[PDB]
Amino acid sequence: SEVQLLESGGGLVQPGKSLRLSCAASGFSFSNYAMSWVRQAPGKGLEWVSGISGSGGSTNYAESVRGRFTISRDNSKNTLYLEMNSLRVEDTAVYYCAKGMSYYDRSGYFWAKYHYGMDVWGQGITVTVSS
Amino acid sequence: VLTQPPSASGTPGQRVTISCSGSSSNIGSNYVYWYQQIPGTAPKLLIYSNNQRPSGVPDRFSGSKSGTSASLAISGLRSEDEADYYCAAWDDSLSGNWVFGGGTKLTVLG
Amino acid sequence: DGVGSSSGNWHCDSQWLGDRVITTSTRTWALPTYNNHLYKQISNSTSGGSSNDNAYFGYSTPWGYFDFNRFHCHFSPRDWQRLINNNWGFRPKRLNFKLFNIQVKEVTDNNGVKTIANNLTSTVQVFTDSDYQLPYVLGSAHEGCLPPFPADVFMIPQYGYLTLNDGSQAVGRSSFYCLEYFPSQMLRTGNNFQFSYEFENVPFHSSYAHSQSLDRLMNPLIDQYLYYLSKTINGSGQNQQTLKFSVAGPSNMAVQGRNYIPGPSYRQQRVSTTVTQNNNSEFAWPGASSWALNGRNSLMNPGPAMASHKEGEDRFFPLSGSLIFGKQGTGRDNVDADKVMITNEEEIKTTNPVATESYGQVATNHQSAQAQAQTGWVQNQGILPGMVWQDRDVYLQGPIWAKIPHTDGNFHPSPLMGGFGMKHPPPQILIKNTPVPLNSFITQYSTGQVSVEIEWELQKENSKRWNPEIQYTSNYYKSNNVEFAVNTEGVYSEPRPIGTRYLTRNL
Amino acid sequence: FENVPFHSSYAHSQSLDRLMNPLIDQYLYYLSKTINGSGQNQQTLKFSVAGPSNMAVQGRNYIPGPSYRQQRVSTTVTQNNNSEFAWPGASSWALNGRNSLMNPGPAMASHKEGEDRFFPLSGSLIFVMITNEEEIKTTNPVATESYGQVATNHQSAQAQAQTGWVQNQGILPGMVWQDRDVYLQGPIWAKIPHTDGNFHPSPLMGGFGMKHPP
Amino acid sequence: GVGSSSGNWHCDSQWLGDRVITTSTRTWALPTYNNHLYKQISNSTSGGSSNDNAYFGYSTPWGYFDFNRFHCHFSPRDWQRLINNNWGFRPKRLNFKLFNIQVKEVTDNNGVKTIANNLTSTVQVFTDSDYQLPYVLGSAHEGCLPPFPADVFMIPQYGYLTLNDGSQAVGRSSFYCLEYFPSQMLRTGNNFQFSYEFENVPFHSSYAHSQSLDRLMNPQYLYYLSKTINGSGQNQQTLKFSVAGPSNMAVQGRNYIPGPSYRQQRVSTTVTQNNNSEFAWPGASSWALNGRNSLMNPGPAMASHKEGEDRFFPLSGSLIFGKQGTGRDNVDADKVMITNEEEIKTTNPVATESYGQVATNHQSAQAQAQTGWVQNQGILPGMVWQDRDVYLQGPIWAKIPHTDGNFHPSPLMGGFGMKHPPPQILIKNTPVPADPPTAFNKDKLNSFITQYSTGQVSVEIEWELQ
Repeated sequence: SEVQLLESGGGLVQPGKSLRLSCAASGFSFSNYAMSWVRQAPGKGLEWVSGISGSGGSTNYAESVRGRFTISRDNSKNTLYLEMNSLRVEDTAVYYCAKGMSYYDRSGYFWAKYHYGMDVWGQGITVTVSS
Repeated sequence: VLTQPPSASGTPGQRVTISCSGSSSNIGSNYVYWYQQIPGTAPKLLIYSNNQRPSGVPDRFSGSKSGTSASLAISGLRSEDEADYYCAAWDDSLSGNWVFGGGTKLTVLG
Repeated sequence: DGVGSSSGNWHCDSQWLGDRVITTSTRTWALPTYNNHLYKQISNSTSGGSSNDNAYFGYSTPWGYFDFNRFHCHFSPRDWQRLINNNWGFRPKRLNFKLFNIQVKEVTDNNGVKTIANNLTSTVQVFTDSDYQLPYVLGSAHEGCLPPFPADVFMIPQYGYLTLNDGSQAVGRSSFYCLEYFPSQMLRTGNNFQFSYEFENVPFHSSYAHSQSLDRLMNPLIDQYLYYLSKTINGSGQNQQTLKFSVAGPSNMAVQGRNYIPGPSYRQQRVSTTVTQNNNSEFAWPGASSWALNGRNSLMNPGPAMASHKEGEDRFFPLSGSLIFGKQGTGRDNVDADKVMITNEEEIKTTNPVATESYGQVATNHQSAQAQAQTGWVQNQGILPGMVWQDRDVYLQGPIWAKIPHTDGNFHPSPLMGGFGMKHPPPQILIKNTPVPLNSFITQYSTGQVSVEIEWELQKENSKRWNPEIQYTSNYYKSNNVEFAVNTEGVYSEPRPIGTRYLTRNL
Repeated sequence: FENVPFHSSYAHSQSLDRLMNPLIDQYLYYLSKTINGSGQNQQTLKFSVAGPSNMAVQGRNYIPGPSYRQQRVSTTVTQNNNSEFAWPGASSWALNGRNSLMNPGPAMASHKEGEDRFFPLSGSLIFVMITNEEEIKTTNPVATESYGQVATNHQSAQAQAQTGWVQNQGILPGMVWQDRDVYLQGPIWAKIPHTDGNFHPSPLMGGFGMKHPP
Repeated sequence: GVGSSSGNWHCDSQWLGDRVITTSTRTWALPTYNNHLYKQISNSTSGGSSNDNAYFGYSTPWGYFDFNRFHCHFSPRDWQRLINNNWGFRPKRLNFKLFNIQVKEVTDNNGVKTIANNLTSTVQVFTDSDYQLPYVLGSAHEGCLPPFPADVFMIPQYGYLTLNDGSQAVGRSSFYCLEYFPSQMLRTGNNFQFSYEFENVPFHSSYAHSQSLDRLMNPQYLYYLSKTINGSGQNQQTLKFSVAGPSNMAVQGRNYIPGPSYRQQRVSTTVTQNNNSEFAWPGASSWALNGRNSLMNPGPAMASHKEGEDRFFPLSGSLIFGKQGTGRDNVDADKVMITNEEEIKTTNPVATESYGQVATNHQSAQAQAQTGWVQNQGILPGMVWQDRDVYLQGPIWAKIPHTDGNFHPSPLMGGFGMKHPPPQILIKNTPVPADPPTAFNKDKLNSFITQYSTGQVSVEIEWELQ
């Protein structure tokens, strides 16, 4: 298992409060893959919240999390960051850090169709939003 | 969303098929990925780009897509092949989203 | 010379000595008889003549030609990496073309079964046009070139041209050419053909990216001695107009005087990669930038060299702005995005305006007490004194040279798809099978070897840059294949376009 | 006489946009299809090979010369507008507050193929005998036409792709042009003005430019 | 040696034949910049978070000599002898000298400082003749040799900019260490010199035309269209052709047309005439590069105003010099000097005027002939134009950027475009460390002796006259 993704910043947060999640990537060239965050609610199926391009220029978000969440990455530090604002009880889930399998670069363009497929995941960090 | 049967059942050594129905925007015009997840563990990629599969994945797992529906077939079913299966594809509509299916829990009887 | 004596050897390699590179490429070819040894008129009337913009008139010929215009003909992925990483410039010097190992096979089909035997007395006519008397078809980036991979056997493309037309009709000024009317060289199974060509002096292609931008040339530590108007009014209110000037300095860098300004622009529509961000209508032709000639609209493809997108943007590309290559296996009509390869010309962003942006703003009125100052956007700007610009980049897949058209005058003859403009490019090489017996002939084809050699002159990298440069590298990770190699079925594919611009220079 | 380029006295047997081989495909692709079909949310990107079937989308190495548009005049008077537009509708350049008519101006095609009657207002020399530059159409734009189209905005889900016409177009890298044909009644040489700089000193009424003429 | 002079004082201008050999000499003072240290600089370091003003670059301890301005080598009398008797001029040769180097160390105790000589200390100087460093001498910067010979000038700090995204630096951005260049080291008895050959440039025209482009006629066999209608009424369409002659000189045929134009907004010196709103940046003509907007200052050479109008000047379309003692911010109109380009009007369009009119449609029985204004015009075949005039306070040369192509490389602020201009002359004081500790430490030495140097510079340029 050469590729390795770690998540930190998980915790218990009261509703309305905002917390920040981080993922440390190693074992691959980070800026050449588009990362994404997928959340799994307890006893529920996987749900894709947001993805970011390798350069960081373009980001996508699920409608449920749009405008409250913001995804960013620091290519120099090989980190994927997910900042969540105006949290609610509906957000309690286990958040995963998923790496985009397709590899691309500056010669080409970022294609959301092709580059969001995720070959490897992360252990995930449980996030709880309760009063 | 991508629709999947809640559960699927099989006997060891018997072929089992899991399928997801989708709209034109997702399954119809985009590649479909298959993820196998066992509870308490991060998901694993079984099939990507409709029928392709990653290294380190057994030959029995086969996936295909026709029209707006994609089917994942398992042959030589084993006890270790019992888990939840998630169907995923890119969705062009509603601003562009990666969509996961509802999930299917395959149970190996006997 | 003899039936059982080979007329040439196999030469493929690339020896690099000093400031020059010599590339040698040998292939195997097959030339069928085209049009059953007939010259035949062609026009859209045969295809129905649907559009006025698509109207054409011309002739198809029995002749065939050899084409090595694309860069990958002469360079391996390793030789191209060795070129683009180590050099600021290159350009072709000499050319040598050999044609040998001629074999003429006669196809004998008797009662449905077919047997192929040698015809030892057949000839293959070949000539080159060194006076540039025939139409020059080698500059349109056409298919049918030598294969990238040395073990591929390629089919020779059929030579045909076009002349003046009105609709599908001809006109009194139209020209017709019979290539039989040139002197040619005939070749039996032991004969061979060769010629040498001398490229005319051209400027070195600039395989580098600027490490500075045109608006940032100034020393950021010192204030300019020039002045700029900072305030037109003292404060909000009536009769507050005033003239106040401030020193142009590093705190405000947009107003400082500059000696030079970015190159010309002709805007392209920008298409977003995410399909839901695009307009829900068909705008590929309607929203396209185009130019008109003799009452016919032609798309401005690729057009003037401009930056594809602004820095920090990876999801947008000009509608007709950059060259698009198909991946191998890709279909002729309406293929998906993954099959194609859209090149990026973001290297030239520092000196050129973005293709999808306006050049700037101009005042369209005189400001006065009665009327407020007004500006409007420049969608296209021609050459101005003081402009500088970068030419479009050259690709491993893309074309090498073009023929500068023959006209009273031109400006910056460099071709718009990239490469070296020449008023005397390498001459076309025309080859055909001699008809062997009148409409009834013998089913016949020929094959052999083609070796080509080009001497390239290099411009070395003198840079004093302290930190390490960006280089084209092969990524290291496990995969089912290695890039730029064959797969399990014997198919040699090129996964991505390789630009020439990695090293940097000052502006 | 100082060295001058040979005046061209020939007409092209080809056009700038037809230089291609009609029998062969390009290896370049273009964007053929932006929508799968009719209906809401039918957005897609599809590419096709540029080739003999559709010749206007192919890549090209060169583009036609510059244009400064002249108003069109029909030899049949009834088709012309019933107003006085010789000066009011003239294409002109302004110098030091004075407006000078652009006569003849940049060399362009006097009329499109098949439209013998129409001619540019000030675009032709008139000896009356009105000369027409029909030969230059292959590499030059028509005098009475826009040079082409450019996009005026960024298309998006909210806004459609908008173009706008190019009435005048200066020199661009990659342009080629033909000068104005000399006539038997026309001038021979002209004196190039003495200035810091000039571009293509050839005189606009036809003939040879010279810095030190007779 | 210590007590011997390394050079003499040469200031004069000898006019012989078709050349003017000018020699200037000044006294300079070179401090220590950034404490002998390199520092990344960016807009974030200076704040302001303005996208158009974003920059990323480096500041170096080196100083540099700039003698680009015309006044360094010409006196007001030498400039009068030049412009009255000559049509044109251009530089030919260059001779630079740096001599009489004196190093001064400053010892400090509490609030009283003692300034003494250090004979051992040396100054590092080198020129870049391969043009491998970023070239800042063409940005019309301050720090040039003063116009008056008795003045003593301070040498400005060297700095350069590189690629950026915001205040951040992209991968392509480069870093140059000037210490990685071979240089010469001068003590109190050492001098430095080098010679330079100006590449061939055209003579800068120094005359105003006595004729105008459109009036070149003598007061033709060509005809023009005089009348499109016979008179008032319906169906009056007609075609009439009159002789082009001295009676109407506007419609005659012409071989050449004026140069290109990019319109500047017009600003009146009387404030009541100007609009009562802030239009300095909003109303300004500009050009966009990579999402950043740069003001089009000065831009294409054009006449500042129509003849007979003296109260109007283009907004950005001229060089504005300050009078002696003028402040750095928000100074009134009497504190500055605005240059004018009236002389070039004969061949050039006015900066505040449209280039002309073009046909935007086809006329017909149902459609009138329409025109539209050309607010910017590129080059056309047959254009002629004058470049911008050189001023006694203005720059001399600029470095033509190294690019695939350019047109008419002559710089927009005036002067001679050159691919290999006079080389940059870089100079710094060699850092002299203070006492190091007696126990070894691997960290670089941050403690230095406060130091500066002073000396003489003489530059000699040979000017050719037409």
